[PDB]
Amino acid sequence: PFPLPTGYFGIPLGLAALSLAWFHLENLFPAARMVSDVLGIVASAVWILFILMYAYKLRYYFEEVRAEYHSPVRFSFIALIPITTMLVGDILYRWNPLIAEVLIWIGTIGQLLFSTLRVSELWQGGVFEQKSTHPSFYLPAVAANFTSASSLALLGYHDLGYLFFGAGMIAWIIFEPVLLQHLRISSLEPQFRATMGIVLAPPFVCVSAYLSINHGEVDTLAKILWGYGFLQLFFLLRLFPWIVEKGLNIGLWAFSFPLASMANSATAFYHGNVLQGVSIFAFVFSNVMIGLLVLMTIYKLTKGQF
Amino acid sequence: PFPLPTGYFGIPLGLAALSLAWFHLENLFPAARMVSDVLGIVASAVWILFILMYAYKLRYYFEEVRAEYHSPVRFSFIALIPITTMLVGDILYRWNPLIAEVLIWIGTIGQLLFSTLRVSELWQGGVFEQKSTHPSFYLPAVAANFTSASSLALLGYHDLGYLFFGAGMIAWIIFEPVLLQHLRISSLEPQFRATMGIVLAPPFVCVSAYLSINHGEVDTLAKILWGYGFLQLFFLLRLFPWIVEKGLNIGLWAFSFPLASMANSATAFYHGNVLQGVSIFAFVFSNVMIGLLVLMTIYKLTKGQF
Amino acid sequence: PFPLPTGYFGIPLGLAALSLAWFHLENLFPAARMVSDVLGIVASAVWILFILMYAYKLRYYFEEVRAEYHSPVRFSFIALIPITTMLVGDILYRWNPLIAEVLIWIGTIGQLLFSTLRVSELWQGGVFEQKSTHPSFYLPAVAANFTSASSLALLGYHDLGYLFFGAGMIAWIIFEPVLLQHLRISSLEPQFRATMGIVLAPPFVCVSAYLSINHGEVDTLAKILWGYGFLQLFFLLRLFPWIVEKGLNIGLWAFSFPLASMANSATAFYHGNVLQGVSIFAFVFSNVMIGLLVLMTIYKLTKGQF
Ligand SMILES: CCCCCCCCO[C@@H]1O[C@H](CO)[C@@H](O)[C@H](O)[C@H]1O
Ligand SMILES: CCCCCCCCO[C@@H]1O[C@H](CO)[C@@H](O)[C@H](O)[C@H]1O
Ligand SMILES: CCCCCCCCO[C@@H]1O[C@H](CO)[C@@H](O)[C@H](O)[C@H]1O
Ligand SMILES: CCCCCCCCO[C@@H]1O[C@H](CO)[C@@H](O)[C@H](O)[C@H]1O
Ligand SMILES: CCCCCCCCO[C@@H]1O[C@H](CO)[C@@H](O)[C@H](O)[C@H]1O
Ligand SMILES: CCCCCCCCO[C@@H]1O[C@H](CO)[C@@H](O)[C@H](O)[C@H]1O
Ligand SMILES: CCCCCCCCO[C@@H]1O[C@H](CO)[C@@H](O)[C@H](O)[C@H]1O
Ligand SMILES: CCCCCCCCO[C@@H]1O[C@H](CO)[C@@H](O)[C@H](O)[C@H]1O
Ligand SMILES: CCCCCCCCO[C@@H]1O[C@H](CO)[C@@H](O)[C@H](O)[C@H]1O
Ligand SMILES: CCCCCCCCO[C@@H]1O[C@H](CO)[C@@H](O)[C@H](O)[C@H]1O
Ligand SMILES: CCCCCCCCO[C@@H]1O[C@H](CO)[C@@H](O)[C@H](O)[C@H]1O
Ligand SMILES: CCCCCCCCO[C@@H]1O[C@H](CO)[C@@H](O)[C@H](O)[C@H]1O
Ligand SMILES: CCCCCCCCO[C@@H]1O[C@H](CO)[C@@H](O)[C@H](O)[C@H]1O
Ligand SMILES: CCCCCCCCO[C@@H]1O[C@H](CO)[C@@H](O)[C@H](O)[C@H]1O
Ligand SMILES: CCCCCCCCO[C@@H]1O[C@H](CO)[C@@H](O)[C@H](O)[C@H]1O
Repeated sequence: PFPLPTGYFGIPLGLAALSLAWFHLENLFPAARMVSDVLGIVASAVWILFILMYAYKLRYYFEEVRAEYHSPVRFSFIALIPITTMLVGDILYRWNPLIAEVLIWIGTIGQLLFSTLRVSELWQGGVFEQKSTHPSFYLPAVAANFTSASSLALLGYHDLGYLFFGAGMIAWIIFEPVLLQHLRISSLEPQFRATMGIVLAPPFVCVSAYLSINHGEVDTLAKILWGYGFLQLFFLLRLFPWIVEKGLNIGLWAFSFPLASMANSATAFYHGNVLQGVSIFAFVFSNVMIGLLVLMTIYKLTKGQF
Repeated sequence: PFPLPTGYFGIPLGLAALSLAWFHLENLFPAARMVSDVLGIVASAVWILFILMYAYKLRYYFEEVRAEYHSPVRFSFIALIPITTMLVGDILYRWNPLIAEVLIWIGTIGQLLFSTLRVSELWQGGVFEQKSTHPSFYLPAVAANFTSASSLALLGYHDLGYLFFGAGMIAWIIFEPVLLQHLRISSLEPQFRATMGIVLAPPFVCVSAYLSINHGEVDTLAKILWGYGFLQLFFLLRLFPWIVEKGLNIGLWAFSFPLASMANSATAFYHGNVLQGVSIFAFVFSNVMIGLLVLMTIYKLTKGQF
Repeated sequence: PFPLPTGYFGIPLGLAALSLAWFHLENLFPAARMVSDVLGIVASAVWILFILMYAYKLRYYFEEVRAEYHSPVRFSFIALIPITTMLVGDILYRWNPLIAEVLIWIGTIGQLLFSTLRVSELWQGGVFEQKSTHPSFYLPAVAANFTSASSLALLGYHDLGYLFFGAGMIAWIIFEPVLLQHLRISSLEPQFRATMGIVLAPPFVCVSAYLSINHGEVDTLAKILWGYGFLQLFFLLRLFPWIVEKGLNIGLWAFSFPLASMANSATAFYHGNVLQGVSIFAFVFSNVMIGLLVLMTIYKLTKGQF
């Protein structure tokens, strides 16, 4: 027996997001559907396993869950559970819209209840500290709302989706200023640096969700978001040797969700005949990086360190 | 004799905003006009009284006014005076556009002069402290600009209104990051917690002003603003027992202005056939809460504690 | 021999921006073209000189360049070099599009490489301090991106321009919150106060770049930006006696770039028949202020203090 570290949900999250990116190429490149289906089935399978393992954690290691929940830093990773649940729902929609819709509502109600209970509680003061100002806060505050937005749009609830989209977008712009100031002043310790990948998530998950809700119209907002997204990509690329100062490790899966979301947005830019060359590069880049994550991960489930 | 506490202007402010919300239902529900007129007359009457009392304060308790003005925290409540003056102008416009226009210009010039003199002065440093980072700052910095925007639009000056709208919207997004970080780190003392209601003001006053300037077109921006607004509403609802830890008190009128503004925006969403169910719920919720404020207040003007 | 202080590039920057503002009036007021050409030639000439002087600095005072580069505050002024280079390119486009395009690409690649190397490096922590939070950070982070956006648009690359525009706009909104909080708490020392002029740059350079990329369409975003821009103008006007507490000095050229950008945006508002009266006032105001800078500067190159 062992208690599953909640951050592991980042793995099926990244693979699910990548399935959806490929799904959106099927009409341009039919073989894309098989690639999407394979990734989607693997993501769903891993999600099922991790859900069962987390159920075990709740039953037999509840005090560990309680402690992560009340931590002003570690609580954020719990949002990965409803986020991944929604993305699995989006995947499954291609086969069974009824089950997909159940998962989407469970994830949406769950994430909203989670943030209403815990994110607001921080405003009581005295628990969260300056050192609690971590990229992971984006998970409950931003990513979860964007995921609800795009999943609700998939179900045909575009205007409700806009509400969640707005919550996520404004929450992002309201937190990032203090996060980047904190990173400038305080050197984030090596053990947390892989979570710098989450800094890439807001702009690309934002544009991906936006394009899902607005019928794929590549407009001025979408281009603005891509621009800041690439800026952050370049910054993180420059920072990569510092990020992995103490070695390559499994936390690097933090980059899969934002990169897959970048790839997803690239399919819409391509369909809209906007920056097609950039779109191709972005889509290929994301896939290569996530492929490397998969390979490094196999070259290790092997050694039994996963 | 006594010096009127400047925050009391929040009362006619909330009632005035609520009059305007009902005014905007008259063509859907004719009886709404009588409700609007009654609220508008009560708001105007209370405003007249409070203005006369504040004139008395300026003449006979000037050092108290001077001290509040120079305080890096308490100065903000003075903005309630021109804000309420503008809203009374919007109300009176239905009966006498000439007087309404005088009040709107007096409030607009007044708030702009006030913020130009005092908000900028803070940037000289050394007076404002980290502990000065309070929700009340939204009054001169954000709410006053949105109110000018919507009042100018009422008078037919839409493009000038957009200038004030932009000032308020960007000022909001520029202050909120540091406010929420401060609330996370430092527990706001009980005596100030009722002013957490002002945190609800920016998104709903923003969307209300926006819809006033853009002819009621419920577009993507409006939906985005509503979404963040509801997020903040849910957060504040969860936080309510903490907000009133030391008891229910008259400061809770801080919630009336934002809730009335939410109600106003809901009339436009309803007219635009966007999220009609949400609109109805929001409009009813605001009215019930403000009704409770009125009742608690009567159950007390009685006991002589007002 | 002497090492040129990098901030001096603000002079040709301001004059170049002003040339472009006048250029945009030529079809309304033909004599505007001669005024534009004169300013453009002077700006270009000064830029050539300063470039040659900075080449000398790199060859013979390299350790001074190294120290400014690694400083978490002084590095920002180096961005003036590619920024001015792009604006000279925009000027020269009227005479030789081939040379103009070379300068625009050199400035764009240069600024992007500069920010990718240095702005991201700050996120490693421990070098940048709270006291490093200065208006000058806007140069590499915001102004350089907007300048690329507008210069790329000039060359016909509107969608690539939108990427740079988005990078600059979001970078602005993400830094300003912490800058204004820092100015409120810590009094900026007199020797740095002239750089308060850079606080005026983001909103006006943003709207100028925006109108360059969107074919001059004066829309809701443009009006919103102008509104916040004027708010900041009024604030800085009120603050001016404090800014020059220790005397008038050459650092006041920090105001030329934002004021010239305001003037440029005013030509587009005027062409669009939006707020024509405001546009005229803004254009005249900027020119008078920059004229005063020129006069104060002559009344001094004289005394040999430049
Ligand atoms: C993902 C789920 C983790 C949920 C753990 C939540 C713990 C809820 O919080 C619990 O609330 C109680 C008040 O009812 C207290 O008595 C407990 O001390 C407290 O830990
Ligand atoms: C993603 C799924 C969300 C699960 C969140 C469960 C949060 C439990 O929340 C708790 O519940 C108590 C009531 O017992 C609260 O009053 C406390 O604030 C809290 O500790
Ligand atoms: C913090 C991020 C800033 C968001 C910038 C929003 C820019 C919205 O841009 C708008 O988009 C429309 C669609 O192409 C345009 O037609 C409008 O002309 C323009 O005002
Ligand atoms: C992120 C979006 C990725 C889209 C992948 C498209 C790859 C196809 O690539 C392209 O195909 C075109 C016609 O199909 C060709 O004419 C182009 O030359 C070629 O670049
Ligand atoms: C801060 C935002 C930076 C975004 C930079 C995008 C870089 C350009 O991207 C590239 O652009 C070329 C245009 O010169 C294309 O020909 C290529 O096909 C494309 O790969
Ligand atoms: C709502 C109105 C309150 C206005 C009080 C403003 C006080 C103005 O400030 C006053 O300015 C003077 C400089 O002229 C000083 O001599 C006084 O010390 C100072 O208090
Ligand atoms: C809402 C109405 C606005 C009233 C604001 C009055 C502000 C008075 O402002 C004062 O005036 C002095 C001149 O005597 C200033 O120079 C000072 O900065 C200030 O203390
Ligand atoms: C900080 C808040 C962010 C503001 C987000 C602005 C989104 C503007 O959104 C825009 O709105 C228009 C009207 O429906 C659209 O048609 C455009 O297609 C889109 O770019
Ligand atoms: C905030 C906006 C509040 C608007 C209140 C509308 C209340 C009317 O309620 C409605 O009236 C319709 C026709 O009038 C009915 O057909 C609907 O069933 C009913 O829900
Ligand atoms: C973070 C933003 C959260 C906004 C959540 C809005 C909740 C839904 O709002 C409700 O939506 C239902 C749709 O299922 C409707 O049928 C109801 O009529 C409406 O009351
Ligand atoms: C505008 C140009 C200024 C460039 C100065 C950049 C200095 C680059 O940084 C240098 O990098 C080296 C690592 O290669 C180190 O050995 C030096 O110590 C370091 O100063
Ligand atoms: C505007 C023109 C940009 C010039 C920026 C040059 C930055 C040099 O950058 C340096 O280069 C090293 C490699 O030697 C880096 O690895 C270091 O991070 C850095 O010190
Ligand atoms: C941080 C700055 C906030 C940006 C606000 C963006 C407002 C975009 O505003 C939009 O602009 C379009 C063009 O006029 C409109 O038609 C749309 O109706 C509206 O949603
Ligand atoms: C920033 C934009 C400045 C534009 C300068 C325009 C100055 C012209 O000024 C104007 O010219 C019009 C016709 O040309 C006249 O009819 C107007 O009365 C007059 O105000
Ligand atoms: C916070 C944003 C403040 C912007 C205020 C702009 C002030 C008005 O600007 C002026 O507006 C008049 C309208 O009364 C015009 O008649 C004038 O021609 C114009 O100069």
